[PDB]
Amino acid sequence: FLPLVHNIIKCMDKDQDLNALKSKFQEMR
Amino acid sequence: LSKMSSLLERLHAKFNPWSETIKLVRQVMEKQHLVSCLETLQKALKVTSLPAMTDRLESIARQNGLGSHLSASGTECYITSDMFYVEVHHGENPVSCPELVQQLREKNFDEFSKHLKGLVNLYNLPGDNKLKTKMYLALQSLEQDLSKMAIMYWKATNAGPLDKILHGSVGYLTPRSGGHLMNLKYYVSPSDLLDDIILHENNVSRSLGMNASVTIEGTSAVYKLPIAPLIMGSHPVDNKWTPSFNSVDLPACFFLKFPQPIPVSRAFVQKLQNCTGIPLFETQPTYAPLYELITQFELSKDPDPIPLNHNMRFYAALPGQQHCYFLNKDAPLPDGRSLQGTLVSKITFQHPGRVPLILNLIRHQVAYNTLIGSCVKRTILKEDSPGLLQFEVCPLSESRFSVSFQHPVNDSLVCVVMDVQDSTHVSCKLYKGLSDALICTDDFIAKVVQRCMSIPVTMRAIRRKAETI
Amino acid sequence: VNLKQAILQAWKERWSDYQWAINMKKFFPKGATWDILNLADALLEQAMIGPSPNPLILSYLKYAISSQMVSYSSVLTAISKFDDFSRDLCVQALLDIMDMFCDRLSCHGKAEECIGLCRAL
Amino acid sequence: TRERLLSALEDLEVLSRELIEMLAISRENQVLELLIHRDGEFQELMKLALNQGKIHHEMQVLEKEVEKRDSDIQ
Repeated sequence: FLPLVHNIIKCMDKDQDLNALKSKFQEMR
Repeated sequence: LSKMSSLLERLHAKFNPWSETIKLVRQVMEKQHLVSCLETLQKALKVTSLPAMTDRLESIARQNGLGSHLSASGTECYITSDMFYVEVHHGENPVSCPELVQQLREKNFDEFSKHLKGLVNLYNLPGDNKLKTKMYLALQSLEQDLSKMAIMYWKATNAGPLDKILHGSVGYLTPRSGGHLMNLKYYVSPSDLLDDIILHENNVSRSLGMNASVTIEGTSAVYKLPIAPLIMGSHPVDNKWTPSFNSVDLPACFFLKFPQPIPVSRAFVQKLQNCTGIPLFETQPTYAPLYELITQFELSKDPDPIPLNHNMRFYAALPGQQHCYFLNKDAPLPDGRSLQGTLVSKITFQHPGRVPLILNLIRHQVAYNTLIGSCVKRTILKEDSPGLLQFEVCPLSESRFSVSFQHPVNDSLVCVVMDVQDSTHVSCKLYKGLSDALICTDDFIAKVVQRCMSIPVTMRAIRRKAETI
Repeated sequence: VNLKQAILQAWKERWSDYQWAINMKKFFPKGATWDILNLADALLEQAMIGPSPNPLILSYLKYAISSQMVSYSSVLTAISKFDDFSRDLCVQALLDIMDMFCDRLSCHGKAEECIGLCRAL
Repeated sequence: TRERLLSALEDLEVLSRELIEMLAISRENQVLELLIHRDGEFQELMKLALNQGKIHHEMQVLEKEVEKRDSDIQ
C-alpha cells in the first residue's frame, strides 16, 4: 500500500511514470 | 473549498493523466530545495533500496558545474581547484563530517547541495594555483590564532557560554566545518535569549543570536598577512604575537563579514578607525540619519508585503498600558549634524591584534541598536483613546539618546537619557523637575530589564514602579 | 484642555504647523492673543526637554512667531527663562529663534506691550 | 461501508496523481499544504489498511462461517 507507494516515491525521485502505473495496479489489487 | 478544487484538478487530469504529466515533464527536460523539504515532510521512513542515486548525484554536480570522477560504486569525487571531496589540493582530506554524512544517509540531498554551495563560495577566490594555496594557509593561521585566544579566555575564567558571547575575548567560536566558515558570536540580546527562558548549555544554535563570519577575500590593494601561526609564544594573561616576517604580500585581507549588514554611526567609524587604518568603506558612499537605518534593520527582520509607513511614529502594545514612540531622527547633535551612519557588511583586519579593540567598539554599537531596535514594531494603533502613554527618542550625542515622557503622577515632561557606553552597561539618568514625585529607583528598573528584555519594556517598568509607590 | 495636552496631541498625531494652528484655534475659543495662555512658554518647555530639540515643536514655535500668533515679548521672556546652558544645541536653536525676530522687534499694540518689549529686550 | 471505502481510496489516488502534476509544474507553501494534507489522508488510509488487515482475519472467518452454514443447512 503506502509502504509500496513510499518505494514508488524513491523511484520517482531517482527518475517514475512506470512506478505511477504500478501504483494504479496496486489500487486494482 | 480548495481541497475540493484539488479534487476538481484531479477530475480534470482524469478527463485529460499522471502518465501524460510524466511525458510533459520529459518533454520539458528535453527542451532542488522544494523536493528535500517535502521529502522530510514525507519521511515516516527513509529510502532503503537505492538502485542508481549515482545518476542524481551526477545531476547535482552538473547543475553546480562541478566535475565528478567515481572509483567503484562506493566512492565518487567532485573535483574543482582544492574543493575536492568524496562521499564513500595542498591538504589531506580533513574530516568525515558527521553533518555531511548524516544528511546523505538520511533523505536530504538538498542539504548536501547547500553544503557544496558553501564550499564553492569559500573558494571563489580570484587568486589561483600557488597564490590560492598560500592564501588558504593564511586563513588557517588566523583560525588557529583566534581559536587559541578563545581557549585562553576559558582557561583564565571558566565562563559559561552566555558570558563568552556577551563579554569575552573573540566570542563563542565554532571551528569551520565543510563550507561553513568560522562564526564568532558577537552578542546575544536578552529578549532573544528568551524564546516564547532558554539555558544555552554547550548546545548553542548557530543562528540563535548575532553572528559574524571570519574569512579571506581578495582585494584590489596588496597587504601583508601571517602565513604561519603568530601566537608561537603566549603571555599567560591575554595574548602576545611574534612580529611579522612569516608573511607575504598577497593581494587580499582577512575579513569579518556580517550576514545581515549592521547600521553603524559616523562616530563609531572614527572610534574604530583610530585602531585600524585599513579604510572600511574606502570610497565614501551614502550617509543618512542612523535612526532610519535602525528602523529598516528591525522592520526587515520579519518581511511583510505592506511597508509600515511609520512616519517615525511606531506604536507598541504591552501587557499593561499602550505606548507610542516617535524616534525623532533629524534632531541636531551638539556638532549640529543629525546622527548619520551607513550599513557595514564587511570589516577588514590584517592581524587579530586590533580585533579585540574593534569588537569592543562594535559590541557597544550593536547594543545601542538593540535597545532602540526593540521599539520598532508593525503596529496599526489607529484611533486609540484609552491608555496611549506615548514617549520619544531624540539623538542628543553620538552614543546618547533621550526618551521623553509626561510624568506618570504629575504633569511636567520627564526625560531618561541613556548612554550606550558599554554593551551590558547602558547608564541612564532620570531628569525630573525640582517639584516632582520620586518616579523610580535606577536600580529596580535595571533588575527588571536584565531579568526580561528590550527598551519599549524599560518604559513600562518606569511607569509601573512609579504607580506602585 | 491644557496647552501642554494640546501641544502633546499635536506631537502624537503628526500635525503640520498650519494644521496645528487650525486645531489650536479650535481647541480654544478665546484667543487671548495666545500670550495670556503662554504659548511660547509651553512650546519652549516641551521643545527643550528631550535634550536635542525636537524639530516638530520648534517648527510650531517658528510658525507661531513668523505668523503673528505670539508677540515677541512673550517669546523673549520665555527665552530668558531657559539657561541650563550645558547643551549647545538647544542654545543654538534659541539663537536661531532670536535671529528670526531681532533686527525687527516691532510691537504694534498698546504702550504696555511696548514697555513689555523693553523689559523683554 | 465497502462503497465508502472504495470512494475514500479513489479520492486519495486521484489527488495524489494531480499533486505529481503540480510537482512537475513547480520543477512553495501551496505544495507544503498539499503535502501535509496528503499526509493526513494517506495516514488515515493506512489505518484503513490496518482495518483491512483485521478484515482479512476476523471478518474473513465471519464470512467463511456464513458460507459454511449455508451448505451445511442444505
